Amino acid sequence: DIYSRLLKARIVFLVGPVTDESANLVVAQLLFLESANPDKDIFFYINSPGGSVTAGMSIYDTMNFIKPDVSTLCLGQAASMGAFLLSAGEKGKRFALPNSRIMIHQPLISGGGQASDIEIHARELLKIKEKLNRLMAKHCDRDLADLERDTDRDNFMSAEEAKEYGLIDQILENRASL
Amino acid sequence: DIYSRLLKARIVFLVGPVTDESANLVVAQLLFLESANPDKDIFFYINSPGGSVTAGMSIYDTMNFIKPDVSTLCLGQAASMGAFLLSAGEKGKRFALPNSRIMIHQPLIGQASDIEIHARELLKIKEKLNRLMAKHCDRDLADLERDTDRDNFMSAEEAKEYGLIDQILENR
Amino acid sequence: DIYSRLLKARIVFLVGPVTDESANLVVAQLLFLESANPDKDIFFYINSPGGSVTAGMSIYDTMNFIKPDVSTLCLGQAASMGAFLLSAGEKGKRFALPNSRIMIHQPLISGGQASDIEIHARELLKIKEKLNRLMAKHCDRDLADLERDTDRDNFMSAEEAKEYGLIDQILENRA
Amino acid sequence: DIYSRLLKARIVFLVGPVTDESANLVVAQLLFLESANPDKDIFFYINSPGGSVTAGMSIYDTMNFIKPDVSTLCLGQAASMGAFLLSAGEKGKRFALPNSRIMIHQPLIGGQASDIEIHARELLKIKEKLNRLMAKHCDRDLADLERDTDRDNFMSAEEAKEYGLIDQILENRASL
Amino acid sequence: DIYSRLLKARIVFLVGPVTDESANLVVAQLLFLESANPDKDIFFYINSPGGSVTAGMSIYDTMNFIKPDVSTLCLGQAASMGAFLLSAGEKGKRFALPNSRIMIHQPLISLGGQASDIEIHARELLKIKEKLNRLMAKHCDRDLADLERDTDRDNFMSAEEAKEYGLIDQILENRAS
Amino acid sequence: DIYSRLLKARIVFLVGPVTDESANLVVAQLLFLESANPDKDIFFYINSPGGSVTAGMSIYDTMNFIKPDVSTLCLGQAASMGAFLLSAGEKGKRFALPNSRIMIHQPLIGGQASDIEIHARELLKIKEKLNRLMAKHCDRDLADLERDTDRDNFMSAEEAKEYGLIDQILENRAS
Amino acid sequence: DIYSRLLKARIVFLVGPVTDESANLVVAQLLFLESANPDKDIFFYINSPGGSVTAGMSIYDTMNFIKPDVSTLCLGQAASMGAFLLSAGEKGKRFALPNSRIMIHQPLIGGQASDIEIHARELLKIKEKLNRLMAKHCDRDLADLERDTDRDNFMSAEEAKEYGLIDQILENRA
Amino acid sequence: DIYSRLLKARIVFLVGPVTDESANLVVAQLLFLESANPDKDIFFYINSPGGSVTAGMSIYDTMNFIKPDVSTLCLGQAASMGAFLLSAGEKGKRFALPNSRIMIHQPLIGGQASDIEIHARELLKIKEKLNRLMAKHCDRDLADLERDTDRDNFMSAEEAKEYGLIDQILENRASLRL
Amino acid sequence: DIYSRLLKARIVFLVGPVTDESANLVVAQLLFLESANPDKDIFFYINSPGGSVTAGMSIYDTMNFIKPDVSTLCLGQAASMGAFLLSAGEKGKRFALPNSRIMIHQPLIGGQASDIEIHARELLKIKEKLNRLMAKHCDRDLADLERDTDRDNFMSAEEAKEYGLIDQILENR
Amino acid sequence: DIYSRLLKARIVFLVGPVTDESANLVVAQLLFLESANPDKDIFFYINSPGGSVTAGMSIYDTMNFIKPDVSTLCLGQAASMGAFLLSAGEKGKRFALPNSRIMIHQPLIGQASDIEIHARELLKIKEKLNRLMAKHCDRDLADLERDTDRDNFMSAEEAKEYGLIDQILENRAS
Amino acid sequence: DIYSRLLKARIVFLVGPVTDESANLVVAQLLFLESANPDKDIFFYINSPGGSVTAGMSIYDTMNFIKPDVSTLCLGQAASMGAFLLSAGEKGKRFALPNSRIMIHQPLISGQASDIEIHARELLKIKEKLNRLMAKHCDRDLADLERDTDRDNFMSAEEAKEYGLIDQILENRA
Repeated sequence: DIYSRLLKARIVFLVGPVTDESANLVVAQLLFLESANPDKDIFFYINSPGGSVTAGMSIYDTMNFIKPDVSTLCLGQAASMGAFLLSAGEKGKRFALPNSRIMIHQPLISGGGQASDIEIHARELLKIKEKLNRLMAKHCDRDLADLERDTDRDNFMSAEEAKEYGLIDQILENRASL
Repeated sequence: DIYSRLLKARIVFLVGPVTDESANLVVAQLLFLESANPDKDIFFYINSPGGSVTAGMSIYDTMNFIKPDVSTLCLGQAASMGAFLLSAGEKGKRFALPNSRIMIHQPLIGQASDIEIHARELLKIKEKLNRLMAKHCDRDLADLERDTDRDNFMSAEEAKEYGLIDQILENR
Repeated sequence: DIYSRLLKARIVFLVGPVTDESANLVVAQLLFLESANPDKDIFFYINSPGGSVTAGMSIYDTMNFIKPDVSTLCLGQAASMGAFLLSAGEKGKRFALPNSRIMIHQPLISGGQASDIEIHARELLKIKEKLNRLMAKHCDRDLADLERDTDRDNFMSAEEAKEYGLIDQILENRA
Repeated sequence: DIYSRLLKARIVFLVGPVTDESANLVVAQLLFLESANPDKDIFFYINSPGGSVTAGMSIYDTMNFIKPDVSTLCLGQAASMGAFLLSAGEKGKRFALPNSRIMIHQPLIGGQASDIEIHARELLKIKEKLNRLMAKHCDRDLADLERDTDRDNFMSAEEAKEYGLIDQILENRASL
Repeated sequence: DIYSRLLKARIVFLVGPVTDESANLVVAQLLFLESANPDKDIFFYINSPGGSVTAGMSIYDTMNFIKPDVSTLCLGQAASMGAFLLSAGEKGKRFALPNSRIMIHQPLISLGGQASDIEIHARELLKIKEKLNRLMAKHCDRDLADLERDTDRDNFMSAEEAKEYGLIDQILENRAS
Repeated sequence: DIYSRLLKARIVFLVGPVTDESANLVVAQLLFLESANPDKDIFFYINSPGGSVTAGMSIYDTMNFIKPDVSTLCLGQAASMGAFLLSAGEKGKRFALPNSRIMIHQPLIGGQASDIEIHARELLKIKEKLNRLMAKHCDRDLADLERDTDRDNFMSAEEAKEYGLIDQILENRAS
Repeated sequence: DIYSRLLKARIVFLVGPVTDESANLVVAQLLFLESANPDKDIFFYINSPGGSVTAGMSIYDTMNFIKPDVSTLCLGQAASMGAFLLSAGEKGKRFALPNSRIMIHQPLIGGQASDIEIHARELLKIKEKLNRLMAKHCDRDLADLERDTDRDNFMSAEEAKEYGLIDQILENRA
Repeated sequence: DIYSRLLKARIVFLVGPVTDESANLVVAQLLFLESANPDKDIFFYINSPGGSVTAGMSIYDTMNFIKPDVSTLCLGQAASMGAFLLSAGEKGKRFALPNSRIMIHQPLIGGQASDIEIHARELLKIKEKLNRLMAKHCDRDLADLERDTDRDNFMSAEEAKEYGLIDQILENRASLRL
Repeated sequence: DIYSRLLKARIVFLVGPVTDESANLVVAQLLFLESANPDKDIFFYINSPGGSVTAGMSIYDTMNFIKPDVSTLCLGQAASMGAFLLSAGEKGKRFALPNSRIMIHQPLIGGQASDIEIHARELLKIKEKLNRLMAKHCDRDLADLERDTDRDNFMSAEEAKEYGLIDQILENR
Repeated sequence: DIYSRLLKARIVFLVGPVTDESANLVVAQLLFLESANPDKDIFFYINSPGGSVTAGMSIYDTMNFIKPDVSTLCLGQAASMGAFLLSAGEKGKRFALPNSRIMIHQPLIGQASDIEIHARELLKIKEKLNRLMAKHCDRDLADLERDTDRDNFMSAEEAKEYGLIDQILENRAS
Repeated sequence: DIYSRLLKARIVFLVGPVTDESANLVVAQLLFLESANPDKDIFFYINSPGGSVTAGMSIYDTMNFIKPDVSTLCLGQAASMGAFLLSAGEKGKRFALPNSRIMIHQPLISGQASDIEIHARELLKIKEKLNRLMAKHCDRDLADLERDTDRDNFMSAEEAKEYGLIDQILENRA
């Protein structure tokens, strides 16, 4: 099948929503490629609207844990945890295609309990919000305060804007673009 | 109809869940009875599992606002906002029938910013209800915080000993 | 309407499941009839499979609170809280029609954290104990008899309910 | 309304399924008519497929309890508890219209085996009780009713008369 | 019925969501009471989470159009268009009960069509947002910029906070003004 | 009831979607008020998002048919057929409250191509007819209405006045 | 209520789909008004998209059966059985308001082939019968109605007048 | 299977709605064929009503990024993003079959006004970007594309050719001109 | 699998509704068979009630585009786009089995009037275009096809032959 | 397939809710790896919100039953039975990635007699899990009772200090 | 796949509800393993809440019918027919893991009176039959099983051992 053939070239895809099962499949491929050759770059192609924060963190920590550089490429879009993961590729090896789009924003829950429980989960959500802003600020070499303002609502960026923001390093128009 | 007739004896019922529409109907009857005679007691009979906090507050503030004493009587049960309203009747005129049951507990139910705002509001409500309940029961705020952390069921006697009602009525 | 006319004769009906709304309507009629005449019997006719325990208690406590004797009559059936209320009429004035049926049983839930489940399980067992004690009182029987006889659904004919102490007499006609 | 007006003439209807609400409404009318005049017949018109056994018993016991004779008339059909109630009218005053139909049959309906045992035994008690009462209504042997209610047993007006379930078939008021 | 009786005392209720139906019923009562006596105050009691903006405006404009002063009273809550209408009562006659709650916020849609259509409706929504902030600023005697800042997200106020904000005039515990 | 009472004052309401049922109820009130007094104005209060075109036309033609002037007042909103009817009140007696909103637009909604052709042809006839009638109501060029109804066109009270859709904005009874 | 009040003026409404219950309510009012005064016109106001053919026929036959002239008025629309009933008012007393719309068309709708044959024939009989009656109402040739009802045929008030379906368009009380 | 065999002839299909999954499968095949032979044309056959704009952009940017010319062929229809991708094939190698149909139009689709403003502006950015890119593909004025995409614009194969959207109509294996 | 085996004999099936997926699978097989041997006939067997017009056109244009003659055979039925495709086989090589049935008819299917106008015009163009192409396939007058497709027009195999839609009825070989 | 490949490196995954089916698949892999080589560590990677208590116990008892050390690694999250299983890896070989999250809490969700029986059983489970967790964390039973009364979220460092894991791994260091 | 491989070690799993199809799959594996080697033990691992009584009996009778000893192991839980099957393994070779749970209880289900009588009788026959067979499995009195299955009876591994339902609790190999 085509995706197994591209895995031979060290290409891993994240396509569609980030779930436990789609994130772990990425984690598995990353571990596989490291085992096959710990000294060669991995190319992580991302076309995703985001999804589960903890599922994305499992990918994130695996990216940082393995020895190979994980280069990231945004095709189509990288939004929310998708953009987080894109910004997390090896600095200098984070790319987007020219008509890609990036979007960043604060955490978002959809859809209970006693006030005590709501307090506990609201505090956890705000911890997540602060943690993601600090990590994103480091990825972008920007101030924490910049990320806090810029993620208050949905923030759409062109490839060029994401580059200028520090989220990616280079826009690739073709192979000559390097 | 039977409820209109009992209204002429100054009996008002809260039965079932407290909603905007059931609470306002109570408010309307309270205002009506005050207008009919501002110097005679009102008998507020409560058999309710609770419901909307803001709807209950509309009843609560109306009870305290009008001139007549509002005497409360728990029949069947008064739980959550139901128990709050029972505890809010004119002190000395808060009653339960012998096999009534009372239950008190803490409040129960977008972007992180919005969740923070609503979580804060919910905790304000929790603290406000504990402070008002402590006043109703002549108890320490810390007692109510302790005793509403989870569902706290009380017999009529336990509610009396707690300060939530004044006396248990077997018969007249 | 027919039920308002029978209310003139001091007849109150409980028909179908006991809910907050159906129980409070009974409570309202009981209070109304007491106000109309506190010295005349009320006839509480019961054809019910039961329902909410707290709703039934509101009827129960009102029955005991008002000054008129509340006579009870089982027609069709009085099951669960229905049978509880039947057994609660003024002793000597609790009746059933000859082909009525009675059924008694322990509490039954149709529908959180372990801590919360513990709290509600303890409340349910309190209710179970309380209903058995009150029923034993109504039937002039031992608490232990009611515990054993309500462990599962216990169906009684009119004649068995009389012998149990749940009702006083079976009425076949107006004699 | 038309039904209140016919109640003036001491006509009570049971139409459609017997439920707690429909049965109690009949009970209420029976008690009302007895109070209005305890010495005049009541005419109980039945077009019903049956329904709840306990709800039907509440009607049945009320019919036997009040002072007035309750005359029964089957129009359209009287099936199951409907036929039971028809057969229960004052003997000599149980009628059907010529194209009425009657049907009788045995009772027709989860948890632990213990509970299923309890409810199965109650259902069989009901079955035997209804057969005993029906046999008395029809002046027939218990064993005849057991035999004849094992499955759905449809009867014409003539067959119900010959069975003992009704007394007469009325084509117009001149029959009696 | 009880509400008709209270209408004779010139009490009008808004309870629950503001819809075309519920708003017009209020409008009808306001017009009725003005006709019955154009020189006596009307008491508009509000326990509402809000609802349709255009339906609320029909109430609002009627309140300002009729001759009687419309006094407002918040019981339970007045949120969104509910709070707008509360703030719109005759200045000096806007009240809340002590445990009432007020909430204000910017408009909220729960959009389909062509980009051109989405542009048209997004503009209209932003017009509504500015219009409500300017009217609210006038009701509260506050700067437009204060209302813009304070309605960006859900802003819950106690009765005392609503009084200090300028949204109501007094808190009534019992009749002692 | 309150609406019957306001009908004595010759006030008729259109609230919510225009349907056959809601439109005919308006028609009935208009005919009733004309019969009661053919020489006194009728006050038609409109808070509506629109609805059925044929149902609105039944109101429209009745407004023009009866002897009384029908004055219109927009409260809350008058959109689509709602705005059409508002614009159709007796010229000089068409009003809006200050925060009312008006919206106008072109018509908005299966089988064989032949049938789709027939119904598409009818819809375009309706579109022209409404633009021609609206242009007459607003004393504007047909071409202005064609251009201005191509997509949803929201107007404040003052914009609707300038457009010719209403005559005056009423803040209170001064004005 | 308002409709009872207008019934005193001999105004009867058909609004919305023609069903057994809405048609019989019209029939009842027609019989009532005839009993109240058999010598005064009845004004039958029609705003309807059509509906059940047999329900419409019950109205139709009642219109022709009672002594009073039944004048018809189309407001909003009269489509299908609605237009049939409009065309059926007393000739000379069939009206439409200026922006009314009329639409006419042929009839529009499981088992064994034998049963499908039976019901298909009945439907074609109905189609034939309605075209014949409509042609009489409009003083037109049967063949014109067959041609003109093959698909949905929308008419303005003026087109319905030239077609023969109504007699006069009323703008006002002048 | 048949599609794998046609892939060895360098034929890639886009059939039905453009989704993240269907677009990425195309991207994968394009990358595969480039790897197999970077100097041979790819034949991208399109029968699609359109779909996700970001998913289509991932295909678009990949088409422009790889070394091989991507020739496009419209069979059945190419509507919306389908027509965008058709118009994006290597100029001179964009084809349609004689009874193909093309349709172009502007983009087509909850929360606080602030959020609705953000997403409305992003949608209008997309609308302008697609009109600019389409104008470039068709060698036409931006103002022509704005005018011609305001509502659904259906084109026959010859109309699409005259518009500049395709280069030639192929009736058979003859048909090709310079 | 059986269909792959029959593909070796150059047999392609269209069965059931014509969709983008089912039409493109046919297109793919046609291209495959042309590549395997551009000089041998293809046998296109059709049992279909029709479906998407644009999906059918993709098959149609591919049939005309490839070198091999595409012979068509109607088994069971060829209705709407199914009958269109049957009529489109290489003239002289369009067949039906004796109890096959053919049906032809005109095209059969929300928003602003402007949009409804646009789509109604497109639908009538399609109707026009299909009648013209069908008239050519059948060597008949455009006006005949307009009249004969106004409503559902069912044909036996011999009626379809007489109409010009197929060339011969095959009882056996 | 990729997971079979990683199994050859002795990596077993628990991803998503713990069910009978997902737990037994883990049990099967554990038994398989023990059979393949009883003397080599197994690496149990956990990204799970929890699930069935009895299903988790089947994994737990299998972890303790087989001869190989089962090393655990939390990636993404280990909540409820997920955190229980993480805390149950061979002491000294329990790891989390730096942005992992852990959450622990008490257990979560007929006739009165039956409700009593099941409430009993649930409280037994609650005490048993607190006892076992206290052992895993080398903490007092009373600490676990206090700390699981409501949802208790921990960072990787908090879980380490709590005793739930041994080391946080940033990378292929140590 | 992993389960086929474990089958080669003579391990058979029952996981989740006992249905006709899950029970027959077990029966098939038992017959297969007997054919492969009739003289070697089979290891039947059970993590099940129970299910169909007749489906469980098909497993039960197959266990007793084949020549190999069927050793049973409870992991996670063995409830109702699950516990029945666990108790049915070769005496001396019935095991549970330390945190396994067992539950036993009487039968539980979720027409005309005649038919209800017939099925109620059959259900009570099943109830007595299961109590007799269970009493034999546990070497206990019939009257003990009747008393102890009246309502849901949860047992720890040690309680199940003391009851006679299993022979040994296995931590690791012990």
